[PDB]
Amino acid sequence: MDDQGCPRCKTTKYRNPSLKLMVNVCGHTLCESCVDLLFVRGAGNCPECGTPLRKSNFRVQLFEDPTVDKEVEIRKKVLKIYNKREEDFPSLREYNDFLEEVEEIVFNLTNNVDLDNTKKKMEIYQKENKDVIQKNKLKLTREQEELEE
Amino acid sequence: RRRIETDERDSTNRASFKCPVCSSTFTDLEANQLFDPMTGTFRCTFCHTEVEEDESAMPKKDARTLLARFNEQIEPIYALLRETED
Amino acid sequence: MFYHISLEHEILLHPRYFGPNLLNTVKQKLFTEVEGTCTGKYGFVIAVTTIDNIGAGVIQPGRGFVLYPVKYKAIVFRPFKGEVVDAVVTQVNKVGLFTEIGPMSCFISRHSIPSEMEFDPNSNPPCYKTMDEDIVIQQDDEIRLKIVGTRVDKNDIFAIGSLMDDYLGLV
Amino acid sequence: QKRITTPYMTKYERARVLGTRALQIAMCAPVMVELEGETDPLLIAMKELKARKIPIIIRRYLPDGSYEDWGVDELIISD
Amino acid sequence: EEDASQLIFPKEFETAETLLNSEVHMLLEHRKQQNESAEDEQELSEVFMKTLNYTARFSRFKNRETIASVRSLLLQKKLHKFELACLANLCPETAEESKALIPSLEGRFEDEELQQILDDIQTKRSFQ
Ligand SMILES: [Zn+2]
Ligand SMILES: [Zn+2]
Ligand SMILES: [Zn+2]
Repeated sequence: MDDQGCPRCKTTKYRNPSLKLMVNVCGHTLCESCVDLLFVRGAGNCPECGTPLRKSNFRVQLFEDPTVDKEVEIRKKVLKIYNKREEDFPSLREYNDFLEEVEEIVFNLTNNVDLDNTKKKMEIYQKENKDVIQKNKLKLTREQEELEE
Repeated sequence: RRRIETDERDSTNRASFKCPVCSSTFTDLEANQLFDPMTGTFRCTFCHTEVEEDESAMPKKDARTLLARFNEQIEPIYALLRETED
Repeated sequence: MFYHISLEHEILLHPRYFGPNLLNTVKQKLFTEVEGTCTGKYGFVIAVTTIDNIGAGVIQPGRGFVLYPVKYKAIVFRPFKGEVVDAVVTQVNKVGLFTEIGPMSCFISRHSIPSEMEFDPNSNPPCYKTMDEDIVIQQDDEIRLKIVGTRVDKNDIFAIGSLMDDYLGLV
Repeated sequence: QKRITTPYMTKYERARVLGTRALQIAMCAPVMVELEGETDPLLIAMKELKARKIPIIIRRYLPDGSYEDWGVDELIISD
Repeated sequence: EEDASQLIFPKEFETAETLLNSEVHMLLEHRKQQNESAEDEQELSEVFMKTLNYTARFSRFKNRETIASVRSLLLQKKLHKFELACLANLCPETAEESKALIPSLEGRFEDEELQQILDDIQTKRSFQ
């Protein structure tokens, strides 16, 4: 609403707050006026970055900061890992130790390649998918419902 | 803006296949109708001649260049409008 | 999707068939006229299950022919856009893939083929295969495609297919 | 049942019935009656009419939009 | 006007009943026998044969009981006939695939109920 808009169609955004920007894996602001062109050629390629999209991969977002958009999208994904609860650790450092690397991964993934990140995530997934992810999924969804209630 | 949106939507709907004889461009929806298995290639019903497709990149790229610059140059008026909305 | 529906059709019976076996002739003629035909309103009609009713035969003035309106239960097929359907690839080309879906024929444009696919014209049967060689799409194969759109012409229906979505392609 | 029109075949009905039946015979329709040495389809239609065996039903449309389906074998022929 | 992904269909096809390729195969095979019986009658159409070949190749159920079980089972569920036809005709192996293949399927049933239905269908399927 306050921001100019898409690098191409930066005009309707000033008119009304009903129109919302769309986020994509490329972390690029897009909307129907621009999106319609992305389907006629390439069929899912970022205009300036050229990065392909597996599908439409469009989601409604109302944040002017594309880094937050990426960081939130990354956050939401990374929260599926390393999210074991506090009772798992006896030492105070452990409660935020993994959160350090997790926040580094989330932050670094906004700029750096995910090669090492995916490898580490996969190397830990092979271990965490057995029990802690199964248990934390229940506790996370339960506490999420408690947050909603 | 409505005209530009119409021109953008047109840039998305422009036909891709085309006939060099009658200078007619055909949308990809007709591809099954244009492709003749007896010939193994696309042909024009009116001209009974080969129909081309690869040139369809030119209109898509070219139109974007003209339409995009419109918003870039109108910036002073938009700023003056934002400054005069009150 | 395939459907079972009661359809309205009018049989113009020639006077040579009047007299005995009239209705028997209308039944035989109906199957022969409707079975294996297609209409944009209901799609292709595969077979007639039963005939609900034979209306009053109105004699066409001057033509001599008698018009019999018929109500009959038949099975039909019509493809709708934004639908996934099983298909068999008939021909593989660099511009796209031609496939068949029962009575319908579908064309898949190159731009609708996943980026991981690549055309392998040197192969004996022309085919598209993945970079990791895990799946291959060729002629006369089991595939699934998304109907991007449907077309009707010359008493025929033909759809546009896409393989970009997951669970599509070779199955 | 519940028929109000006249039981007699009108001159107009006789004309169209014979013309229509003659046309059907010319188009090689099967013939209802024992014909002997007859070849003119119009002459055959009259024999069928004399015998009241023409296989036609007259849908007499009433002014209120209703109609009465009278079999040719039910009407009294005016000949 | 019409969109299967949105379950939008004309009244002519919305009031109608959907058929599975296993069911159509059985009906076409029956029509075949009905045409094979009383020989010298009209020959079947290429469209019928093409449809028979296609419907047989993709026929997910090869036994009368398997077809009847699938139909009778799905009819009990509070799911639309198009959803049910797509589900039983496409036979998606998982709830995620079913939601991916049928974007309208979401919200009608829980993942456990949806997967349980699919698991039953997968067990009822006839594999060649
Ligand atoms: Zn980007
Ligand atoms: Zn843009
Ligand atoms: Zn031409």
